[PDB]
Amino acid sequence: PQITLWKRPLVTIRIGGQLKEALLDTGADDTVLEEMNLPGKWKPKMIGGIGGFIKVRQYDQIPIEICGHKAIGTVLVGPTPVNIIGRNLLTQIGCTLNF
Amino acid sequence: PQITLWKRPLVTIRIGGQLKEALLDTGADDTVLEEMNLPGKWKPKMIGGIGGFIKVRQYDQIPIEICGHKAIGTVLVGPTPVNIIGRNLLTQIGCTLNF
Ligand SMILES: CCC(CC)CN(C[C@@H](O)[C@H](Cc1ccccc1)NC(=O)O[C@H]1CO[C@H]2OCC[C@H]21)S(=O)(=O)c1ccc2c(c1)OCO2
Repeated sequence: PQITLWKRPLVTIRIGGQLKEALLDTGADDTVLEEMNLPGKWKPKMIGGIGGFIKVRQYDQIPIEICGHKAIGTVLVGPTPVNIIGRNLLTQIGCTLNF
Repeated sequence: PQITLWKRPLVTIRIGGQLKEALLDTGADDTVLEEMNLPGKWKPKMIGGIGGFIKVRQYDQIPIEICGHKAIGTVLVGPTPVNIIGRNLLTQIGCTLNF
């Protein structure tokens, strides 16, 4: 699709078998989801945002369907204010900015 | 132009007589610039992200040129680690997400 920006670019995603809403976030290097269970191994990690640093769980090579497009990549889980799809997966689905 | 997301979508902006590098950020409702002593009236605000909130100064109807395109609107000034162009100005320069 082409998505304009007068509203938040929210889309439905499918991960670990479950549907969620997430924000397409070009300012995010990484994809960060709110607290949830995912299967398999994870690593403790820390990431920083506008307000400071948080602790997250890093899950690698996780399949995620984003607005109908498949990605498989790193998903961080932790206390983000909202679910965000970052550039690591935006690149996978062929997302670009255009003006 | 079309901007891929392999790297941070940083572009040159001009504001208050200074040139800066800023993220084209679809995850940002508002535009948030690193501390700078702009003239004029302002109002206090708090904005939240990963890590928590920061205190910013809200300035209205500030002209800003983004990658050669003119815009004018609200800019928040405060201790952000990166200059952030949010949707309030992305819409004004005709920016969309495409995949
Ligand atoms: C609520 C949705 C986002 C937070 C999730 C909002 N952020 C914009 C993001 O794009 C920031 C923009 C940002 C970018 C770098 C540093 C600080 C902020 N990115 C961000 O936090 O990314 C993190 C995930 O990947 C990592 O790579 C970048 C930092 C990490 S924000 O910077 O906190 C932000 C910006 C404008 C706003 C706002 C909050 O509230 C109202 O207006």
